[PDB]
Amino acid sequence: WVKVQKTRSYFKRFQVQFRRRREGKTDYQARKALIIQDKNKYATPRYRFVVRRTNKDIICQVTAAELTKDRVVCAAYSHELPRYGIPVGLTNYAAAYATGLLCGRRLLEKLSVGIKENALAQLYPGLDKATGEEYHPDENENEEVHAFKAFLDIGLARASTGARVFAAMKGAVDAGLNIPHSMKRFPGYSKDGFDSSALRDRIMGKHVGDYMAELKAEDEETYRKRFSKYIAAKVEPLRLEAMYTKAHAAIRANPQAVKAKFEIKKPVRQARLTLKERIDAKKLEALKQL
Amino acid sequence: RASAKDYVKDALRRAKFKIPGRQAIVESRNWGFTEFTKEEYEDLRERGELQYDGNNAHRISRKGPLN
Amino acid sequence: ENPMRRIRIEKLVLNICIGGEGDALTKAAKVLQQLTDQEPTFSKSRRGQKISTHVTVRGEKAREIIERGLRVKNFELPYSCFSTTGNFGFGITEHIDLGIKYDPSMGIYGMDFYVVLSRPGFRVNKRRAQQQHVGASHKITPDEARAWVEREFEVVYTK
Amino acid sequence: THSQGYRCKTRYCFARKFRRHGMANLTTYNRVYKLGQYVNIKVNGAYHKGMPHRYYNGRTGTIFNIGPRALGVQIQKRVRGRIMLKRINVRLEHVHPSDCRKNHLERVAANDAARRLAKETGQPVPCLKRQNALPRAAHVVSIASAIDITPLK
RNA sequence: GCUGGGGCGGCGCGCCUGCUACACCGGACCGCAGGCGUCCCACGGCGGGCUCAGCGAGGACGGAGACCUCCCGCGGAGCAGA
RNA sequence: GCGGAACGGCGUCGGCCGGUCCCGACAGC
RNA sequence: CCUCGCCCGCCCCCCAAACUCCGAAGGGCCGCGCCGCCCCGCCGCUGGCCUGGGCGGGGCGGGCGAAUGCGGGC
RNA sequence: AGUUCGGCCAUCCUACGGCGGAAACUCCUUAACUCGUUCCGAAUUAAGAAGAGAAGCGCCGUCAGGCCCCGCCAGUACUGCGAUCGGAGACGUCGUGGGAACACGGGGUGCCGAACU
Ligand SMILES: [K+]
Ligand SMILES: [Mg+2]
Ligand SMILES: [Mg+2]
Ligand SMILES: [Mg+2]
Repeated sequence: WVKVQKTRSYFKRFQVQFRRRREGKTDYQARKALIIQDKNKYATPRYRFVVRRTNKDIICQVTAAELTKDRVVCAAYSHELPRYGIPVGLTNYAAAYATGLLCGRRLLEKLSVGIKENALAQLYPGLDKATGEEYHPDENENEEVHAFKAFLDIGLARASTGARVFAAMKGAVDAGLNIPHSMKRFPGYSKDGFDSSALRDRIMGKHVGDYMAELKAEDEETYRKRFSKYIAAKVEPLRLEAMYTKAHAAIRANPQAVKAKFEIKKPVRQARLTLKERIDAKKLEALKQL
Repeated sequence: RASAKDYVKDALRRAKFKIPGRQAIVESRNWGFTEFTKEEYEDLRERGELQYDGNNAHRISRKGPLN
Repeated sequence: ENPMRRIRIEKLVLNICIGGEGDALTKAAKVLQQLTDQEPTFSKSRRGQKISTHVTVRGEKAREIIERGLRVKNFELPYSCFSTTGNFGFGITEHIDLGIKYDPSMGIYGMDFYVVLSRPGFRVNKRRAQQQHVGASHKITPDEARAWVEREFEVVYTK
Repeated sequence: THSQGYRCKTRYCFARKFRRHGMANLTTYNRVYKLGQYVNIKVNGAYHKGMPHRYYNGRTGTIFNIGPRALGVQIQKRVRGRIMLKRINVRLEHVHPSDCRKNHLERVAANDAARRLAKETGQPVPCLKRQNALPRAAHVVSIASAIDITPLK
């Protein structure tokens, strides 16, 4: 007696959404605002700094939008960090800073691969040491060569105060990239300027070290079960900023990517057969059965 | 049925005089109000291929799910 | 069975619907806050007049509240109070029976108890990115819910 | 009555197509236009800024101005016994590139290529002029014919 | 002043939507169904977050409707007045 | 061989579809 | 506990100047000769750059690429 | 083979059953810090690594609904141009050009691109 909601007429008039919208991957309003350019600038490439965060690592990409696809010109991942001196604690604040810095340095070095005079790497050398203060590469930009410019794209993430997307962006800016931004969404911000001390503390994992110390200090069972991977590799609260500084120096020294090795495996789970003659057989038997 | 078929035409001729213009009286080759000719209807009945309703009949379905 | 198929209390919603603004609403919200240790909220009629307040409780505190509330009724509830989505509820008449200390001045107030059951992995229908529907096999049917409730809070049902 | 507001008599020409509502795809923003290019005008009813008048729906013209957000299009309009050149500003959602010259461009390319090819080998140049369909030539057919007749009423 | 004579009546006497109108544009009548001479420092700008009407099922002093919960919901709601 | 309709004609000519008929029809078993 | 109704499903007769998932005949607008290669100059515009776009100059190869009729413009 | 970012936007959607995970994605665990919920760590923010294919996701199936292609419908309906053709009219016919729709039958059910593992 209950009326049917999804009728044949419901299906006839249905309009599907764009595929990436159905999967909930992209917001097409924000993308349109991001990739728009003045028509009197013709086919000049426009770059955005794309930051994504999975459950296990952090992804940084520099991509340009083309007519029929997207072009990637540089990507850094959080897997590479153990190759530089950070084996654990991936996907936290310090790791985001490190991966942003890695992406920036790698892009600049790739751009200045051949050039010898006024190469984009020699000019615009990133901040020598992480100090956590407001830095803008375009201030007093070289007249003959301007700094590489990108625009940050956050995706579906929430742009709150203290988010790691902004940490990756700050790391990328510290490598010499001109990314427009303010300092409102960083941990040191107040109604009158902001203090670099809190940003520096967060960038070096001071909060994680304090938490590890307090937990191990009194409730050690939960400490052992909750920091198993940290404890296994012998990472202690006091010897943390040293490792982060060493990783920063190593990244800023030789920031190129070595290809990893592997082989793809195709299971049988996708190997099931696609059974007209065979389909026509399963009706005659069922009809005879019935 | 065959009982009143001897006067249906006279009833139609009687009704023909109240309508403007010119009309014609015909005998259909179909079975009642259905869309089947008498031959086709009788064959499809002697082959068990008719779903029956209070007035009309329709061919059996061959699409959709089973059971 | 897979460990990911086990049921748990997801939320418990306490509702008191007595019409008209006044200390009645204020007193009822005060009692709700005292019981739940969580400030309540008001609902506006559709117009613009407050008529009711409610509060949501999650975790173990919900389990203890539900245990006391069932104690009020002697672990008896009709078998037909289970919804087609696998949820159920009941309604006491005074809050004193819950074990709360009576107040001559605060008054008395009837209550509504609605409790929502869930399985792990229901997040896919609520998150903001890659939002989807839960599979039909993962959903809780009324019979499974009745089995879990009877085996959990020692409840008998009356037809 | 008879009123002539800006959008009179647009009940059907400005509506969206069946199952094609909502926002436009992003190809309409990142394709490149140049001065002197031929474009078509098709009004999109979901975008209300930079919208041309109903008269210009389904006309072709050339670009005379490339702006920050809009294009300038020249169109020939007949008014009594005369033609006027009208210049209008259109936003990107209402304009598409036109293929009214593609056949001529391909013909020119093919003519040049064929001219180059036979010269290197010295073969005679064929005719590079389009021909309107000529009458058919002589040929021989086989007979396995079927008699055709007229049916009864 | 218009006006199937003038008068009485009405106001296609300045504007707007749909139809008449016969698939570019244009197209008459005291042709058809109607509207306007206003309202809003928010009912405006921008950013963020959210999803509406409603079916079904459940909660009960509580009912054909209050409020609460889950499910599915291509817009069946809303967006000052035609 | 009037401008002309519904509706009539066993005036004449020409058709279409069905029965009965030298095992004897029709009209005067 | 029965017997017709409201409700749910299928089937069916007949419709719309101010209904349309579909959709002609018919109309309307535009095109149907210069092209290809190389190099050079200017810009106060545009780009991370040695990027673009626009406007000019110099060399090389090729050529008049639907039908019908007929001088045009102010 | 998987993930990030895309192009065209159902042959890609919807419902219901089944198969799979090394790596990946995901589900998962905690609330000192950061930020957060008309109330709620549900969402969201931060910090993790004991569990899992039960979902989401990839693949298979259904005389599946939908969507897409071909045929038939049918030279039918309608129609441009010409006709002292028929008819009281309403309407029809001939010559010379163009030419559907519904319904029904058969089949099908995502590709393309750049970077990493
Ligand atoms: K007159
Ligand atoms: Mg946004
Ligand atoms: Mg006068
Ligand atoms: Mg006037």
